[PDB]
Amino acid sequence: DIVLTQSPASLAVSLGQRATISCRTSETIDSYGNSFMHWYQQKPGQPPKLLIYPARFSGSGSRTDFTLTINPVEADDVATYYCQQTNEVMYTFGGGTKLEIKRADAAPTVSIFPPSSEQLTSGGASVVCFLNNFYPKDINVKWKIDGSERQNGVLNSWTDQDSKDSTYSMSSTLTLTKDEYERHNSYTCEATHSTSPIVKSFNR
Amino acid sequence: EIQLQQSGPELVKPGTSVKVSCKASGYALTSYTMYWVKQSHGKSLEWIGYIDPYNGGTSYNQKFKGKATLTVDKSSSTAYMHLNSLTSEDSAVYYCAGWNRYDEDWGQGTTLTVSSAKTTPPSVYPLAPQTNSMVTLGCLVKGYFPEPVTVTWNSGSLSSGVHTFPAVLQSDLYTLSSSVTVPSSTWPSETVTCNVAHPASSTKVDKKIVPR
Ligand SMILES: COc1c(N2CCN[C@@H](C)C2)c(F)cc2c(=O)c(C(=O)O)cn(C3CC3)c12
Ligand code: NA
Ligand code: NA
Ligand code: NA
Repeated sequence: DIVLTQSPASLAVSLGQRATISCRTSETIDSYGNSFMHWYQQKPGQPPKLLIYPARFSGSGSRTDFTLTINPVEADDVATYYCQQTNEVMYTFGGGTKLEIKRADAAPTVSIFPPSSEQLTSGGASVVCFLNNFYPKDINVKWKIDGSERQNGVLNSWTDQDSKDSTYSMSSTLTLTKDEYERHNSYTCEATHSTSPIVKSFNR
Repeated sequence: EIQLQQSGPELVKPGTSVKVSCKASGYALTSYTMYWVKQSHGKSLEWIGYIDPYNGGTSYNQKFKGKATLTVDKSSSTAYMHLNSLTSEDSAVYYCAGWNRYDEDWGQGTTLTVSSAKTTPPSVYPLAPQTNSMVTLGCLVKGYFPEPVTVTWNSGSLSSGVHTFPAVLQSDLYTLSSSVTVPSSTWPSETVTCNVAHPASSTKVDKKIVPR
């Protein structure tokens, strides 16, 4: 059977730079070949898009080792890249190469929102905090209700790297019952990475 | 070239069968070879099989031999993938693609969920907010099943400053939020509403953001 081995699994690359992805196959392709070799780019939530066909993406290699080169790397190239070998008996894909962009550090644009009148009518309470357009991905967030830290009923969710500014964003959601929410008044949303802890708060 | 339209998302009980379709338009629909690909959430692309509509020949990945059946309706220019004995491992996005030596196209994907859990619509709560240059608004959609759900702002007019976050699953329900950062001059001067679509429960909801 045809096995495709892609390397590296992930790639962190600076803008403007030259990035190369490899795919090795167990079934040699001659130039007149039963098989084909092609490259795909997949952005999250989208179909793979066929590549290569003075382009920024170009292919090389024949026989067993195939390379995809991106030159220069640009911001919206953040995606997973797949090689695909096409053959009459089977088609197969490589494991994928996740392409990460390197950029300068950035600080989150924090926002915090209180439960809505609609949700309070329902009998639940959700406090939502957006930490938008920061870099690097790894960020810890804590929050305190009138100074008291809470580890219960918090929802964290990260976006994919942005296609335009190469920054990550994140959404934290603290859910308490309606009645537990009424007891207190001071809610603060705290982000890390001068340390400069960014804090957003709302009262009552 | 060719364009491909896949059928909508499906929630199905374990042990049942589903048939998902890929409807084709354009020139020489008989000339393309149709194939199907599976992608589990966060996983790589997996070839299911192909069918050549010209001679009817088919080839399957050994892992789907028992599971999947590919057919083409020549009259209606529709390719089908029948999946049987469904279990949670069949929960995934399924792609339909067609190709010949001139051209290849892919469908948008079909999200299939194999679950005992019952369909549940989302609760949509608006999030309204300092006078900065820019203001951030938000939408919270909570307690829905299954995925997917679609959020747009002002029926798609606002796309530049949107952040829609991957849904997260708790108990048997999903929750996500999306945010829009907009210039303060524009809002509340211009109305900005959040549009939420839940195909599985056949519900669309529009919530205008309003300052408390
Ligand atoms: C539709 O794309 C192609 C494919 N591919 C693209 C990758 N997926 C496979 C299934 C079909 C093919 F398998 C071979 C050729 C060819 O044989 C060819 C040629 O000029 O000989 C050109 N193309 C188009 C340029 C990409 C081809
Ligand atoms: Na059956
Ligand atoms: Na053509
Ligand atoms: Na985004």
